[PDB]
Amino acid sequence: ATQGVFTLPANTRFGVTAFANSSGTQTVNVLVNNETAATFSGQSTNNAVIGTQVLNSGSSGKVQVQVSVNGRPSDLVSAQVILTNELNFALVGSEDGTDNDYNDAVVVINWPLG
Ligand SMILES: [Ca+2]
Ligand SMILES: [Ca+2]
Repeated sequence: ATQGVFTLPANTRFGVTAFANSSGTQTVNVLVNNETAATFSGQSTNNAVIGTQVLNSGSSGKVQVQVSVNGRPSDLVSAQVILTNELNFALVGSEDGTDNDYNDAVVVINWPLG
């Protein structure tokens, strides 16, 4: 199934934050309505934040996270979670190799803000 694609209420601000846990250098792209809106890169074996930014959902609400390592697309897993019917997390893990820890780049989207 498709992973890394989330529908947010339209014209709503949201945060996105990426962490790295791999020997390979991670690159994360964020597409809002199929247009590249943020990109992070870095390397960490220690969960370092390689990027963070507030974005807007736009008219579509379609947010999609992508991850690649030196050009090779990582395999994604994702889910959305809602707490107390109000607080939203969209979560993404990714695997760039063979050990299937799926934490190579870890991305977290959250909303509402403010
Ligand atoms: Ca891995
Ligand atoms: Ca890892």
